[PDB]
Parts: sequence; structure tokens; C-alpha cells
Amino acid sequence: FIQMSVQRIVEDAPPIDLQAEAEEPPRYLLKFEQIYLSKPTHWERDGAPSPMMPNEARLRNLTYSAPLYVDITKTVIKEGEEQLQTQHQKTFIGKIPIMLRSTYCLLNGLTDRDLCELNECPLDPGGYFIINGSEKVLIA
Amino acid sequence: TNYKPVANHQYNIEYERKKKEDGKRARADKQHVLDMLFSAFEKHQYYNLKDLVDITKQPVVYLKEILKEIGVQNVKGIHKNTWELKPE
Amino acid sequence: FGVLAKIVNYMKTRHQRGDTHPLTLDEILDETQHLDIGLKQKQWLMTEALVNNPKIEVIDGKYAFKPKYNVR
Amino acid sequence: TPASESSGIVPQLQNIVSTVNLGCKLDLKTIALRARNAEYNPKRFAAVIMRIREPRTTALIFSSGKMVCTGAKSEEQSRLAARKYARVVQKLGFPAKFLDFKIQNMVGSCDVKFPIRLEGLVLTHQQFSSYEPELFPGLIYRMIKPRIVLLIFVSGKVVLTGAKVRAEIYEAFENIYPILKGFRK
Amino acid sequence: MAYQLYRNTTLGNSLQESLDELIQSQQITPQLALQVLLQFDKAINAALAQRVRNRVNFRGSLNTYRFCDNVWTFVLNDVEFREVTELIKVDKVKIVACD
Amino acid sequence: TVPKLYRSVIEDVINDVRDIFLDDGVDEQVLMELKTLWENKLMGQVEEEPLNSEDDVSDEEGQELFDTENVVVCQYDKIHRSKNKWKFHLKDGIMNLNGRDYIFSKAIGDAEW
Amino acid sequence: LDLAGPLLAFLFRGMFKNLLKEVRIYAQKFIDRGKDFNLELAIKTRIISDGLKYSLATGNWGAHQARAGVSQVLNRLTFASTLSHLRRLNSPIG
Amino acid sequence: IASACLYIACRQEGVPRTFKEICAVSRISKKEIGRCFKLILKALETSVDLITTGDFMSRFCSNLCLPKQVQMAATHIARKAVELDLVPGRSPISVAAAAIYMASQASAEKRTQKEIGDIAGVADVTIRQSYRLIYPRAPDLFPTDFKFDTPVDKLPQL
Repeated sequence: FIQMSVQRIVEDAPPIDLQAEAEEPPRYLLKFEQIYLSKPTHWERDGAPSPMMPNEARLRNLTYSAPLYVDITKTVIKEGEEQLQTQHQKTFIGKIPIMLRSTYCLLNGLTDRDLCELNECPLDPGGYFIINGSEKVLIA
Repeated sequence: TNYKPVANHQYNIEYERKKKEDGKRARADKQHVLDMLFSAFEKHQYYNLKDLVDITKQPVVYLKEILKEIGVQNVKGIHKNTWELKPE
Repeated sequence: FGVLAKIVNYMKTRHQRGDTHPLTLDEILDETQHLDIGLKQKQWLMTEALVNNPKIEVIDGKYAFKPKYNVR
Repeated sequence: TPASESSGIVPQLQNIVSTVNLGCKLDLKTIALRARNAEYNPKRFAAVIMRIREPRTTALIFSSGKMVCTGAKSEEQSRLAARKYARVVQKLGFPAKFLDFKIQNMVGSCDVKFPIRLEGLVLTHQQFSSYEPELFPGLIYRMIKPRIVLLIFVSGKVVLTGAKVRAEIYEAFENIYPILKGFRK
Repeated sequence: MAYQLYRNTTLGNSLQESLDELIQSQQITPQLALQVLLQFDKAINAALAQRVRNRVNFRGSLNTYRFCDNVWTFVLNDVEFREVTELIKVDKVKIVACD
Repeated sequence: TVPKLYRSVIEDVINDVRDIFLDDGVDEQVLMELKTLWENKLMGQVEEEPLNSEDDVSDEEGQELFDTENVVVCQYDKIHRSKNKWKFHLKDGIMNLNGRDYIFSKAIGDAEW
Repeated sequence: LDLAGPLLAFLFRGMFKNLLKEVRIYAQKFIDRGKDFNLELAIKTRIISDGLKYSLATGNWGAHQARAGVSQVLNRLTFASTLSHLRRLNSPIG
Repeated sequence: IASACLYIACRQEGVPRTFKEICAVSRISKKEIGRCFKLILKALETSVDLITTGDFMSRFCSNLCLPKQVQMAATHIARKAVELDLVPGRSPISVAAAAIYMASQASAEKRTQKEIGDIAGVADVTIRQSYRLIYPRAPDLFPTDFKFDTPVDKLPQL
């Protein structure tokens, strides 16, 4: 879902087409390029990012979410003249929850001792989201 | 991501364009108005206020003060509801 | 034809003066800064078409008494 | 008797804005086309700007007859020059009068000759001071009774805005001098 | 785009004083008199807009200043217009400007 | 300078006006007569009635001359004012400075009111 | 069996459609009045995050009343309990 | 009104944000958020404390991904600078940025001036001006324990 489905949904969405309604008034087009995804991060009261460990999100009633970014591209096509591309960049569009011990967790490639240092059971299977501190499993 | 501007650039160009004129415009030609509506009422028998405004270059309240004297608004019209004309 | 409606507006302000008198087209065209040529003739054809529907009364002889109700 | 023996620096007035009615409605496009030292654009503003250079003061003439004048050092100078504007207004062939002269505001610059620290000044006199450096480098102090809104700067210079009569603004600097002294450097 | 500001230019004035006396004698039909200058305006304006390729600065002071509806008139005693030497004090430089 | 213009202005003018005067089309040379005649000639208180006791102030500066005939016929881009210093971003600068004709693209400078 | 991926992808299709709709509305509001639109100001960043969060917390999958009980709080009584909860199926008998 | 209220709420709770950061996330310009801010303060008859240099740290340095050492050094530098009256009448954001510039270009993880001015609120010229103000008293402004990957001798001049 996070590697081949979100980008499929985003790149298979029609380019948002806009033309000024109020001599061929300006026309604006937007297309969504690659999706970028990050590590599950937190933002304290002072706005500083700090990696959100799973145990902390269980203690502090947090969601184990990862900020989602997508490259958008504008196109100012106007008055039968040259266009202005202006590819914005990675742009924040949300926070997709992260399944514990998936490839995109902060626990994906850590050994037993590292898991213990982060205060996690090396036998815990994974496969449950942390939504508001409570672990949730998606029954098939 | 969302990064620190003195002012957003779109609003900046809106301002820099409002550095051209003022929507509270002047006016001297009261006879002018009928010249265009002679030729153009075949396109719209009743023209909107937003129609007259850009064809003219006058503020809205003064243009409306004249449009009271010259014509009447077609409150119930087949196309829409806007300002018709007394022929004379 | 638009200049004609403008002449109608002129005679309306003339009523507003209250000095309304039997007139003709040449003096109005002069005072409104317009000429007297065959253009006046085609616009007078339009003006007679107006005389067929002159709710703002424009009669040929002694005339211009628009208001259907008029005393002072 | 003065509150202080030194009694302060007695700030020097800088600008005065005075409004005067020219008595009756007057056209501007005509005054504009006949004026010598003026500018007029109904797109720019709704009046005919002009200046005389005897006291080096500019002024505004409105179509409604009410005028304003600004840029005078002396209040008597401001009055006489606001009337001198009506002088040319009448001498362009228009019925100009001088009913209802009044000065509506004037500003006073000063200096205390010593640096200031404003953080204590806003921590203690909080109720009337607002000092957000990102908006503007200075302290906006609003004294209740004198009705003068002061601008205290770190270099010591304090500008007094919103004066009605010269004695009024003269009071305010000696009012703030005992407040301003203690918070110094 | 033709500009009517060139009514008083020496070149325009000379063309005007030519057409006046010449159409006086019915060298051409009288109606073309003004239309000649009306077309002449754009012919001046294109060259004045893109053909010219140089500019200079100046210095001085002014007595009065004017901004009627769209005319910027300067009663300037601009002493010098110096590319090399316009040192002779131009006494009453009447800068008239539009658009 | 100025004839360096007129060599390609009035000629380029008349090249266009060819059809403008051919709308009537009286002889070519009889019109070239005037075409070159161009160059032939070119070659408070209640007692406030005394607004003028002697006067409030009469404008001491009086010219009413337009002495030098330089109508500096240039279109303006922006004219901004300092306290008293006047700034310039002039354009299309034709003039008759000190009796001497000059034209130039732009012009800038200072002034004092 | 829709395990975890296609389920969330349903929601993500919906929520990306909704975000693009809101971007269209906002940018249209701005272009109509003759102003450019700042793209970052258009993205309503609550949509995707809040949608996925709500659906995973409560357990309804939008029409929210279509599916109910897909997200259960994980049992931690015994390791077998967790380990059998992470491998459970559910017949749709509706 | 809403952006002014958000600014006042962020200020009252000890996590101040610059006006530029609130113009960043809102349709309104800075010189309207400021008017509405002063009007709301005069209207509700309340007041908000002073923005200090230390309140802007811990977001600036963390968003630049500087380590904790550089940030405690920058905070101490800014506090000592504002106590020594070295930066008279400047803005807190400006002295904060200059302190971060010193702590960065005196440490392992060093950042460019354009980048700091980007991420905080500040133009490059203002950063170099405040830095020129705090540069002469270079070793005196630092904290005692600090490893200088470039020693205080060649603190980059600008």
C-alpha cells in the first residue's frame, strides 16, 4: 500500500484543470509527481521534529503517523505566450499511519539489542497501527 | 514547507496591480453612456452592472445614479435580471 | 440613432428648464454640437420613426410636450 | 513650579496638520487647470494637492471646500499658511473664505541625550506600552490624561504624536521624563 | 500607439505650417488636412519608441509643477543636460509629459 | 543629430502617408512641394474678511513667460518626489533646450521645489 | 481477503479525491477574482491524516455504515492472543 | 482576525511564532496581521509578554538539524549578547539568527547564511549585520565547554 499503491492513486488522478472565468483569460494546470514519505515524526509544542518512537506514542497517546509529501507542478499558460513551469517541490499533504515493524517504521531494520534500547519487545510481531495510543489491528 | 514570507507573492502582485488605478474612479461624460448601448444592446438587451462597468471606466454608484435616469432593471427577464432601457 | 436618443435626453433637460417652447431640430443639433448634412436627413428618417412612437412627445409643429400629466 | 530643576529638553515641534473650510463648494478640475504649483489625479486621491514654499508647507484642497494643510513648524505659521492657501484659491477666481480654522494634530520630536532600555519599561508600565520589535523598532506609549501617543526609541529620542495645543504636548515630555529616567542605561 | 503630445514639436509645427498654406491654395482637398497629422502621429511614434537607442541625464531646479488630468508639466530651470557639455543654463525648461 | 533623424522620419512618414493622400491622389510632386516645404521652412476669527490686508501672501515667483520654447515633449514612466527633491524616470525625450533641439530615449535627474 | 493494503487504499482514493476537490474550489475562488493562488495554501492537510486516523480508530470504512468492526484494539492477554488477533478473518454475513 | 488570534494564542502559551510564520500559513499579509494583533490587544484589554531570543531557539536549530550542543551554545550566546547590550534595539529573531550562525560556523555541523535566514525569518543582510555586531566579543560570548571544529580564531568574518 505504501510503496506501490499511494503513488498509483496519486499519479492516476486527472490533472486539475482550471481556467479563469472572470481575451483567453489565464489557464492553470496542476499535476502530481512522485510521493515522498518520511519517518514517523513528532512535533512538540515548540515545533521541533523529533523521531516518535512507538513506546512513546503508546505512553503519550499519540498516533504513529508519517508525513506524506508529493511533488506538484504548476503551469501558467496565458495569453498564448510561454508557460511558467515552477515545480513547487515536496509539499506536505498529510500523515499516513505506519504499521509497526513495517519497512517504513523506525523499527524495521533494528536488531534485538536496538529494540531493547528503544524499549520494545523483540518478540512483538508487528502489524498493528498506533492510533491515539491504542493499538489497532485491521481484521481481514 | 510552509516558509516565512513578508507577504505572499500573489497578494503582492494584486497590490502592485492596484498601484495602477482606483476603483473609486472619476467621471465627466454623462452623454457618453448611451453611445455604446446604442450599438451593443443587440448583444444584451439588458446589460449587467458588471457589463457596463468595464466598457465604461466609472465607479459603480455614479453609473447606477445615471442608470436610474436612463433605463430600468429587468427584474424578471428571459435571459436574466438586469438593466433594460427606455427607448428614449 | 444613439445621438437621437441623446437629443431626447437633451429635450428632457429642456423640460427640466421649464422654458419649453415650440422648437425644431436644427437649433438643438447646433446647441448639442452637431452638424446639418445628409446625416441629419437619415437621422431625421429615424426621428420620424421616433415620431411614430414618441412617448416622449416629438410632434412636427408646435410640440415636445412630453408629460401625459403636466400642470404647474 | 517645575517638577524637575533641569525641567527637561522641552521637545521642539516638527509637523502640524490644520483643517480649514473654504466656505463654499469649489470645483477642482478648474483649480487644477489654473493652479501653478499643484498635482491632481482622481485616481491617486480625491483632492488637489498643492504646496506653497513661504513656510515650506504642503496642503490639500477638497472639492467640498474643506481643506487641510500640513508641514508647518509654528502653529501660528500653520494657521496663516492655511489661510494663504485660501488666498490663491480665491485669486484664481473662486469664492474662498476662512470659516472654522482649527489645528487637529501636531507632532513633537525630542531627545533625552541618554540611551534607554525598553524591556523594563514595558514590563512595569505594561498597561500602556506595546513593543513588538518585528513590527516596528520603538515603544508605543499611550498616556491617558495628556492624550499623547509617544514613540520611545532606544537612542533616547522620543516623538510625541497626537497634540491638541502646544502646552498639552509640552506637559507630556516632563510627564514621562521621571518614568523614562529610571529605565535607562 | 500614436501620441497627440507631438502637436507642438518643431518637426510637427513645420509640417503643420506647410499643410496650412498649401491647402489654402487647394493643392489638395480640404478634408485631408487634419487626417495627415493624425496618421503622422503613429509614424513618429514607432520610430520614437523603438528606433531611438540612447538617453542622457540632467540637473537643475523648478519653479512650479503641474499634474493636470494626465499632463506632467514642469517649470524647471534645469541648468544642465550633460552628456558632454550642455553647460549653457537652460533657463525655463518646460518639461511636458503624458502617459 | 536632429537631421540625422529627419533623414529617416519625414521620409518614412511620407512613405506611409502615400496611400493616405492617395485616397484623393492629387499629383505626387505637387504634394512633394509641401512635403519639402516642411524643410524649406525648417531650414477663524469673526473679523476674517481681510484675506488680503495687503495680501496673505502673493506668489513672489512670477514668470508667466514660457521663455525658452523647449516643450520637452517626453512621455513619463514615473516621477517620484522626495522631501523637496524630485526624481525622474522620463522617456522619449524630445526638447528644444536653450533653442537647441535634441531628442533622446530616456532621462533622469533631480530637482528642487 | 482484503487484509490491510487494499482496505486503506480505498480510503486513500477517496481522500485524495476530496483533497483535489478542495484545492479546485480554493484555487478557483482565487483565479476568478484575478489573483494567482498559492498552492501550499490550498492543500487542506487535515483531509488525508484525519480520514485515515478516524477510520482506523473507530473502525467504519467510508458510506461509513458500509463496514463496521474492521479495526479492533489488539488483545494483550497472552502472546497467543495477540498472535491470533493479527491473523484473523471475518465473514461478511450481511 | 483568526491569524491574529492564532499569533496571540501561540504567544500566550510560551511557544512564540514570528509574524512571518503566521503569514506563511495564512492568506493575510504581515502588515495586516500586525494591525489586527494590536487591535485585538487594545480591544480585549490584555497583554502578551516579550518575545525573547530563547523562545525562538529549539525550533530554528532543530529544523536546521543542528545537534543539541550547537543549540545550547546558540541560546547561551544570544542570552549573553542581549545581556551585554551588544545588540541595541534590534529584533529578537535577528540576534537569534546571528547566534545560530555563530554556533553553527563554530561547530561540526555548520550552516550557510542563506539557509539560516531562509528557515528562521530573516534576510541575509540582517544576519550579517547582527553577526558583525556580536563578532568582536567572540570568545567571551560562548559557553565554557565547547569543541570548536574551527577554533574561535577563524570564526568566519562577514
